[PDB]
Amino acid sequence: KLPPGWEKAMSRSSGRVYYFNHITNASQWERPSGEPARVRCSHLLVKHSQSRRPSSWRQEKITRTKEEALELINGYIQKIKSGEEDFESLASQFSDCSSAKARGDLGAFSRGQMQKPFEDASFALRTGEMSGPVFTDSGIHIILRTE
Ligand SMILES: Oc1ccnc(C(F)(F)F)n1
Ligand SMILES: Oc1ccnc(C(F)(F)F)n1
Repeated sequence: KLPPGWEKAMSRSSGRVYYFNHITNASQWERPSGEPARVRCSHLLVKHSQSRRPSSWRQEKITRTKEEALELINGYIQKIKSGEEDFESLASQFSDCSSAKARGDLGAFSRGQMQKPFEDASFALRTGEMSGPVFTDSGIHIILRTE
């Protein structure tokens, strides 16, 4: 019926059907369209107090809760989707990864190198598509597949 990992859902506030991907945590209104050795992705990372290394170039001691980190991620997703902000802009300013200085770009990679929830989301995204919140031991990610 639908590309890898998609299911039909119903909006609780509008009653209109939408589509949800349980691998990328993406959601959209329109019916989804539809694997390579490698993909290229950028990401925006928000760390929290239970991240493996609760430290980043932005903060020596990262104290925010996981719930607070998810709220920030959700807010960034809203502004990217509204066009109020660009993914690259928010990654450069607010990502708790070193890759912030490269607008979030991680380069190209194969399966085997990344943490599994990050890797599955990266490979299930289509070129150009953005993930919803993706959870790993590092933190919560927004992932943008660029190639
Ligand atoms: O692969 C590498 C090596 C060093 N730095 C980066 C990044 F993310 F900052 F651009 N990527
Ligand atoms: O192994 C590691 C270390 C840091 N970040 C990641 C990932 F995939 F979540 F981006 N994996």
